[PDB]
Amino acid sequence: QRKLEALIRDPRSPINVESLLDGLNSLVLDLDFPALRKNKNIDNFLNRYEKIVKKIRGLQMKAEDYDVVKVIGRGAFGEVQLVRHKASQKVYAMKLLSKFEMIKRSDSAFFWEERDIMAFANSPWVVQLFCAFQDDKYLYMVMEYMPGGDLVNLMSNYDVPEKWAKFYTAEVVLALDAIHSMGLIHRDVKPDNMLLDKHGHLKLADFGTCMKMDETGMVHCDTAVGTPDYISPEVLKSQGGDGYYGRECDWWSVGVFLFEMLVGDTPFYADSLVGTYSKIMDHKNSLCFPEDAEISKHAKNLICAFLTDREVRLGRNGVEEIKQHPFFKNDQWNWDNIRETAAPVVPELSSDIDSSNFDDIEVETFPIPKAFVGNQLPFIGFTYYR
Amino acid sequence: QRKLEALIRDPRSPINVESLLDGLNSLVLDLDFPALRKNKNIDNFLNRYEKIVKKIRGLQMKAEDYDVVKVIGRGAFGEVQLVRHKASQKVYAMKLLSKFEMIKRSDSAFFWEERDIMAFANSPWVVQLFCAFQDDKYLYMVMEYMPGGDLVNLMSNYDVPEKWAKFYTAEVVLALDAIHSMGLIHRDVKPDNMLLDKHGHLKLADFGTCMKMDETGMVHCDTAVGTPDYISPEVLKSQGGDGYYGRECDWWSVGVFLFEMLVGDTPFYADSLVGTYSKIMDHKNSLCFPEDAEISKHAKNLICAFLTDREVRLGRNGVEEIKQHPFFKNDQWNWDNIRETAAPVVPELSSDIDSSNFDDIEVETFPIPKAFVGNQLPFIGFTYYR
Ligand SMILES: O=S(=O)(c1cccc2cnccc12)N1CCCNCC1
Ligand SMILES: O=S(=O)(c1cccc2cnccc12)N1CCCNCC1
Repeated sequence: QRKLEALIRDPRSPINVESLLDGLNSLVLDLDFPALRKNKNIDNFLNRYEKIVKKIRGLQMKAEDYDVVKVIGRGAFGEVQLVRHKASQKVYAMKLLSKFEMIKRSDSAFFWEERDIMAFANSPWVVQLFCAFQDDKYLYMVMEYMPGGDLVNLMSNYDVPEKWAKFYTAEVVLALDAIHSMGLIHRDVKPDNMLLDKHGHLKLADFGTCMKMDETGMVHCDTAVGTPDYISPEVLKSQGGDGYYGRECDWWSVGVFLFEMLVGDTPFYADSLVGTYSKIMDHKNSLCFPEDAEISKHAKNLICAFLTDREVRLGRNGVEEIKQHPFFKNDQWNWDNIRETAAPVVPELSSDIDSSNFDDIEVETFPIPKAFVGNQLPFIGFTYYR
Repeated sequence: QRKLEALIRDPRSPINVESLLDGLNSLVLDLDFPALRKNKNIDNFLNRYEKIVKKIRGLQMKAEDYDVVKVIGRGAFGEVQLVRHKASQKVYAMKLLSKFEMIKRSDSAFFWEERDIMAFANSPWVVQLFCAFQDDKYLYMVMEYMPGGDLVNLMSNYDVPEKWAKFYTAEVVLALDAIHSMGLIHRDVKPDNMLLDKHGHLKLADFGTCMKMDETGMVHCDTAVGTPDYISPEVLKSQGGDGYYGRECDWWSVGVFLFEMLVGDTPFYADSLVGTYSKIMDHKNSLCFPEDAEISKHAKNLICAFLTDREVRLGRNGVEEIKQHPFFKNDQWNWDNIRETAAPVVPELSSDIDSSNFDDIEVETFPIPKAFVGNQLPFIGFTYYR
């Protein structure tokens, strides 16, 4: 009875205050229906607690507490809106996940890892989660807004010189090392998940496919994840059964990224997705550099050292061998201070809602239930306030 | 988000810590079944929380934490056991209420009033609740043990002189005034619910039929409650529809009690229950004193002043007129200090488990559910620790 004063207040615990309230609020939501109320055990309880619960729901953060300035990202289960909290006047990126889409698709437990990393990472390399809440229809994540836009946008607006490519690649290696040292492998390293902040420095903004490492730093997984252009050969092959791999899969993606940034195209580009999988499986033959592409000796060397089978890939003896590669040799920054040195592309913003670095972008209730189905159960424990 | 640090810690609130845990524990219990787990919303949630919940259940007070010395009372839904807490070695009376009997009988919300009064009354006239807990099968209430036994037992072991009858009646009036001043009318005032403690002083030990008063001190009720011998005429008639009455119904029972204690029989005794109801409805004619019964002028006067229709009953202008009745005139105590004066019958106990003042006294699982039925829902919020 001693430890509970601890557990309840510990933000990491699954049974803290906010989670206990989520439960009691999800229970009332999932039981208050016409048919269900014919049962009396249910109708009684809904009597005692329904009033007090509706009052508590009044003190809960709400979507209405925010103005939707505009949509800046689109997800598989919702969008990411640029918003301004009405009372504070502060701006944030707010991601929405539809409870109905996740339930219908039977994919209602993929967000825990992301929620945890963005909330507790406490790292300059990870987009920060200020608070997470929910209503009967959606899940909400209020995060720090990254006005710099992603790297897919930076790569299409500038012809990137090696000086920049070193900078970004170095920050990507540091961001992933931070994630690995938290016990996770990313598995979806790509330009779309890399955002630039107000100063032009990098942060990872998506962790939907992260996974907790072993006691050896490895994971057992039989599902190929990540965008086709960036899936490493070991992750691709794990789709055929008994995949066992470590963080080296993120290092492969860095190679694809560096290639794409300096060559202008992804190394295993193909007109079909299956075409790309095939190139990847046959990387020994399929990788090749364009004749007119002008790339330094070291740059081409680093790309080839990442783009090989795991057993001989750069980083197989630790991140230290990646950091000492000659391609990173320079006079502006070192591995300890890169984030406090001038970024290559400093954003030029005209206001707290300037979303010029983001391309523009262009409603299904649950069927009232017969008997209890528990559709709010998977989201008990999502709520979070710093 | 400010008030919650309050609510959660306020023992009176329905959504405090212990209640939030009851919910999350009742939910897991009511969802963890073979058939129910075929649904995935349920199976997922039962995965995330089932482990942590079973650990928390380990830190919960348990029936095994107590030795059952013997059964001292029997209830409609369970028994009252004399027990010793194993670790502390302290003795208590522990009442058990079967969840299955309450559910089957559809009477799973009658205990709230009692739980509240015994837990928060903080009065020398009310048996005290130290803690309430529960397991999947029972509800438990750990109360202070009253070794003196009840007044049904005292009346059958002694021929009670008026000196004593004043003492007990005065303590009964004070105990009920305490209950009324809490905003409740008792409605089951009888010798069985009156217990004597270690010193021989009185306390009320049952509040199963209490009801919150109006803003006028009255209640609207259409159900006759209480044991037949003690039901007042207004409570009996309310069974026929539109009952509206106040605390005067408790004063009537005091009259029945005083009569029984001095005459040796209840005033409206009959061989059948229906016989007794009839006498009560016809109290103007049915009340009469035995020829050989020797009762003082004042004693007989008080009995008759209580045993009349409400409109002319003693106490209709407040408890003050009851306390100043001449029958209570005496040299041992006054209304302010009666509880700290020598009791008439001081218990002679040989140990902390002496239950000689209590007569001796001489298993049905719920059918595994098909779909959710929620049988643990009515008891969410029962848990309580001082
Ligand atoms: O650019 S996002 O809208 C975005 C995500 C998270 C935090 C953000 C903060 N600021 C702007 C955009 C943000 N985004 C989601 C959809 C595609 N995947 C990765 C990035
Ligand atoms: O005597 S009890 O067992 C009892 C109740 C509550 C607290 C007690 C404390 N000590 C002894 C007996 C007690 N009891 C229950 C059954 C019949 N109704 C009223 C009294």
